[PDB]
Amino acid sequence: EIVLTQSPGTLSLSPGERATLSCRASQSVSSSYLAWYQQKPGQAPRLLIYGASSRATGIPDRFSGSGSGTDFTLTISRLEPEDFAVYYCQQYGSSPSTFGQGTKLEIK
Amino acid sequence: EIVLTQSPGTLSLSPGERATLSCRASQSVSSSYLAWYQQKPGQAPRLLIYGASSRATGIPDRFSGSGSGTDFTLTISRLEPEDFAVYYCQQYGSSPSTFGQGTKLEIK
Amino acid sequence: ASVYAWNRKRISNCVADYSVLYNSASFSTFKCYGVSPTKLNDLCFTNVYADSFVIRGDEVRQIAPGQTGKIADYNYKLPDDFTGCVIAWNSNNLDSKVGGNYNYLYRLFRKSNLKPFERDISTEIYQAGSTPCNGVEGFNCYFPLQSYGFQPTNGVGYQPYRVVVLSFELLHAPATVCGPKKSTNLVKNKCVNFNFNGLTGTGVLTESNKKFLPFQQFGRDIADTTDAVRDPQTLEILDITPCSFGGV
Amino acid sequence: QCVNLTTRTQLPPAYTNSFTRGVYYPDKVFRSSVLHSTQDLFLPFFSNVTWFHAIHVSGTKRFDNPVLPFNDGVYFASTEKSNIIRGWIFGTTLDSKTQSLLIVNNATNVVIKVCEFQFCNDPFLGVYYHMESEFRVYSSANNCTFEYVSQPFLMDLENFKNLREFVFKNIDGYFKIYSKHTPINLVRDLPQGFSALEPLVDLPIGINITRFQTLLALHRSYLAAAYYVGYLQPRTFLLKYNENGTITDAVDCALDPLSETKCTLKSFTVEKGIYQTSNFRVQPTESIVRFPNITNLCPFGEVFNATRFASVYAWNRKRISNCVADYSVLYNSASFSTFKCYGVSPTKLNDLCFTNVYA
Amino acid sequence: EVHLVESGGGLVQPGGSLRLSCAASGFTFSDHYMDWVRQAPGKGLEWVGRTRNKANSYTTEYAASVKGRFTISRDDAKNSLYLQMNSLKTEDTAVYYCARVHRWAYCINGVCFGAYSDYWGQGTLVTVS
Amino acid sequence: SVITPGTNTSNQVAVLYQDVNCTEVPVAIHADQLTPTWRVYSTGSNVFQ
Ligand SMILES: *[C@@H]1O[C@H](CO)[C@@H](O[C@@H]2O[C@H](CO)[C@@H](O[C@@H]3O[C@H](CO)[C@@H](O)[C@H](O)[C@@H]3O)[C@H](O)[C@H]2NC(C)=O)[C@H](O)[C@H]1NC(C)=O
Ligand SMILES: *[C@@H]1O[C@H](CO)[C@@H](O[C@@H]2O[C@H](CO)[C@@H](O)[C@H](O)[C@H]2NC(C)=O)[C@H](O)[C@H]1NC(C)=O
Ligand SMILES: *[C@@H]1O[C@H](CO)[C@@H](O[C@@H]2O[C@H](CO)[C@@H](O)[C@H](O)[C@H]2NC(C)=O)[C@H](O)[C@H]1NC(C)=O
Ligand SMILES: *[C@@H]1O[C@H](CO)[C@@H](O)[C@H](O)[C@H]1NC(C)=O
Ligand SMILES: *[C@@H]1O[C@H](CO)[C@@H](O)[C@H](O)[C@H]1NC(C)=O
Ligand SMILES: *[C@@H]1O[C@H](CO)[C@@H](O)[C@H](O)[C@H]1NC(C)=O
Ligand SMILES: *[C@@H]1O[C@H](CO)[C@@H](O)[C@H](O)[C@H]1NC(C)=O
Ligand SMILES: *[C@@H]1O[C@H](CO)[C@@H](O)[C@H](O)[C@H]1NC(C)=O
Ligand SMILES: *[C@@H]1O[C@H](CO)[C@@H](O)[C@H](O)[C@H]1NC(C)=O
Ligand SMILES: *[C@@H]1O[C@H](CO)[C@@H](O)[C@H](O)[C@H]1NC(C)=O
Repeated sequence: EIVLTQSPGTLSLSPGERATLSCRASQSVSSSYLAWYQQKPGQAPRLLIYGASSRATGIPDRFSGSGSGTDFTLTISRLEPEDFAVYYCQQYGSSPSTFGQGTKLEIK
Repeated sequence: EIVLTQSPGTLSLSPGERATLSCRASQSVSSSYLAWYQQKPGQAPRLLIYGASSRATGIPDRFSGSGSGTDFTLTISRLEPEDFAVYYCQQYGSSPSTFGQGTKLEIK
Repeated sequence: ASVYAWNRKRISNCVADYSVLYNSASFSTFKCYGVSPTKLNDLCFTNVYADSFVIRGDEVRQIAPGQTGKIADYNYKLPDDFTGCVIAWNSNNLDSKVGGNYNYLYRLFRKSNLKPFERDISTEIYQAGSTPCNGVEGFNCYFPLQSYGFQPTNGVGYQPYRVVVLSFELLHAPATVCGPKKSTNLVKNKCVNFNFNGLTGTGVLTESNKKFLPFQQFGRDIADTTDAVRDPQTLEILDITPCSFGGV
Repeated sequence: QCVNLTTRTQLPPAYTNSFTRGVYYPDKVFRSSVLHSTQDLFLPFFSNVTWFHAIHVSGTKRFDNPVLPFNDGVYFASTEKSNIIRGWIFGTTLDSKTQSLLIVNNATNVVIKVCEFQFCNDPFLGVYYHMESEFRVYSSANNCTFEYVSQPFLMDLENFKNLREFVFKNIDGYFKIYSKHTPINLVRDLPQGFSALEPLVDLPIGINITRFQTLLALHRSYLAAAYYVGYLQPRTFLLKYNENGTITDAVDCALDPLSETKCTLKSFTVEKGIYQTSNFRVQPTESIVRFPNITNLCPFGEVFNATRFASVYAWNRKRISNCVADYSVLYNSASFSTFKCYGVSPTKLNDLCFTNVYA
Repeated sequence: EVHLVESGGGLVQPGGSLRLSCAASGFTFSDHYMDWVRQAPGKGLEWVGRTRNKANSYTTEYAASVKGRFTISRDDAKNSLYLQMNSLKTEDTAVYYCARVHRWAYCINGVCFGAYSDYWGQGTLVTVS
Repeated sequence: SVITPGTNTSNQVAVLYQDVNCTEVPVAIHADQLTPTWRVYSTGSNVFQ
């Protein structure tokens, strides 16, 4: 099974500046099949990035993810007060799909 | 003369969901030269789609039209309360230009 | 169908008119081998097969005789003595849906190259390393098929390119399918420009007493000129002699 | 549904002589009163072909039908009187891993299927008289990509046997079958004579064929004939077309010096005197390759993934030596939009060795 | 647009049985593949099961920890998605999301190409004690 | 080189291998790779140098 490790687990930044998010895999996933999700506490997660570099529909250029192999990086810029959520990585290239433990992002 | 028949006549939907709009021509218009317009009650119509697939300037990706031959379809995504208008289709490839009877759209 | 399992379709008993094809689409690549595109009308074809698949924009060059590549080695190979035309055009509109379309595959790994006109639909695991994985994916072993993942926002090199490859043989068998040229009357025992099933020449034809096998339409006594032809409309056999002869 | 048969531990088959058989039409073009020299895959004249009984009693009659190789063409000859041979299977492993080709001839038509059959160890097409045929050749058929039906290749025989000859070729993804139907009388082995094999069908199967077997229909409490098999080889044949357009005489240029002289003179009758003959007697069968003791791979990946190349006005030249120029690993790294070679072919780029290489 | 509305939640004793349903509207519910993903309270998301369409004849795959104890099914006529709750332990308490896989994913043999989740439902908090 | 009478007369022929030695005829013509019909003319009782 592919084990996804997200680091660091706790993020608390003010609006406006730069924060980075990382998901590390135990083994090399097939063809960069990684996803990116955000979960505001009262509602289910929504798709952000598919294929670890492509944006979903309705998603603006602000939501940026990157990486290949075993190291991947999700980068959020220009944070807005509505951005508070927990962020997850899901692998789907190799069955079964597995989620990470998540990173909690708080807006000051 | 090219006769444009729009169906259905009246649309009454809430914000958020999907509504479809159809303009049907009596004969095959030349090279898909169909236009799409919105006339809010007290202000003049503005261009939305030219060539039945291309977006006008200032028009977002929300306004989505498609079709070829005699069957054409305009699809709205994420209706917002300000989207209340009557929609019109116009043929301009073959003279004379002719408008349809219009479709009534109201936001709940 | 995907390029690893290309679909082969037999076309026969119709009129191969490509004049209707300009309005349908414009072909980015249309290059013929062993036949000229300008002379594609005044010929008749014995057996026609259509090979169809979907590839990318940076991959159309590999569909050619005497060409290398991962598709040329592992997916689809053309023979060196290939007589046919390769038709290709951009299809970013229909095939590439929003969010990506992953219904088209290509064989990334295989043990060796392919002989021409050979497909491989086996999905067994490629043993890249020395250790045998024996039915599981991991290190030193991979699934041979990989997904293209066409997205409308990709560049031209990654845009979908629908390819139809026509394979046909010239003037060795009865011709079921050919082009738009209208047949005319037959003038026997006269020097006239003739066109029998795509065979063009200048000469005078007489009636012949030869007998043709059902799989034979063109005959040669001395293999440098066609002595006799079977007329496509009337099944009589007419032997063609040179127009000017007698040696004055 | 398949059930095993207790094998006879592969009793060694005898060999028989093929007195100039297996000549087929190389082209579909009418030729009359001409001597045409063709170089195709022909059965060698006076060659050794191994022969198996369709039913052999050795002990309780227990027959044999071993899986035989398909080495650049197989000449299949049969001398039967009760339609005991119904068809053949073709494939590499004859399992569900790889695609396989199936031919079954029942009383009405031909069944040609290219599927992923799971053939059992002992195929059969059992038939009880009532005649009703039960299929026992494939357990399951999946991923079927071809289908073809026509008039039966083998005709019904329900006294004297009728000689049936079949030549199978798999070139350029096309399966070519040549056949000729000639009755036989009081000859156990292959008769001496000439029979030109007319073309039958050209199947665009597009698969890989390495092994083949013979499908024997049997009515017996499993719970007379014999078939002749031979392998084609690359040979040069001098074919003589008659005035009616049929091949009535042929010469193998590798058989004897008289045939070598006939092939060099392009005539079936030679005159008295001396003649110098060009080579037609020897053909290579094995191939050897000798490359230097080089183990490490080239840094093509290291060059190609470089974060910064030099500008075009000052281009970087790098000497590559003492490694292995394998570009097969470069497929996964990137797709080259332009890749054309000058003075060398890309297909022949593998089987060459380079003196000095600069990038 | 797309609406996955769920039902059947509640409080149940361990070792009991229970039935879930997800109703769907506004999209071709027959075409898409589908997933179950669960979220334990205060813990991360966990995938449960995946189901297929008519092209694979409702082929079902499960996680290692839920094999043999759960049964997923679907009927596209009334657009109802089902999961069957059996042999419950205390680790089964979570909120259950039935999410929508992208339509254009393809599955060949075992490997799956592009099968990502696209839309999610609100879910119900099932409690076992 | 093949010395022969006419085909109308007979079909039995004889061969001369130019500028070789009779002990080196099988080595020169590679009689192991040839057909057994060609091995009759490789060596035998009728050897003339
Ligand atoms: C092409 O051939 C492959 C096999 O190489 C076919 O895959 C197989 O599909 C069948 C039918 O779905 C599977 O059988 C099923 O097995 C499961 C248990 O594993 C059983 O619960 C079902 O009732 C059914 O019997 C078979 O396992 C599967 N083999 C695999 C996974 O490789 C494939 O369907 C063929 N494709 C076509 C076009 O028919
Ligand atoms: C056709 O099938 C044969 C049998 O599978 C293939 O030959 C094998 O090729 C592999 C890879 O080179 C070797 O490791 C095996 O030893 C070969 N076996 C035999 C019997 O030679 C052959 O490569 C296939 N042909 C094509 C065009 O793929
Ligand atoms: C011989 O085999 C062929 C193919 O298996 C049979 O042809 C089919 O038979 C079925 C009945 O079992 C019909 O439903 C199909 O329409 C037939 N297809 C064609 C193309 O004819 C044929 O019936 C078999 N003959 C005998 C005597 O068993
Ligand atoms: C071909 O069609 C023409 C026009 O109908 C007819 O006169 C001629 O007899 C036909 N030839 C055949 C049927 O061989
Ligand atoms: C038939 O042979 C196969 C292959 O060895 C074997 O697995 C099977 O058990 C045998 N069945 C019987 C009934 O002998
Ligand atoms: C066939 O085999 C026999 C026995 O080995 C041999 O004498 C004969 O020359 C062979 N014929 C060939 C190879 O044509
Ligand atoms: C050729 O055909 C004629 C028909 O008149 C026949 O008499 C003759 O025997 C045939 N010759 C051969 C060699 O078949
Ligand atoms: C490039 O590939 C080489 C292997 O050929 C590897 O050692 C190196 O780390 C790679 N560099 C980058 C930037 O990927
Ligand atoms: C040899 O030639 C004569 C005429 O010159 C002819 O009668 C005879 O049949 C010929 N024999 C052979 C075997 O060709
Ligand atoms: C051929 O070999 C024999 C072997 O002793 C030798 O005596 C003779 O001189 C050789 N002939 C030539 C021409 O070398």
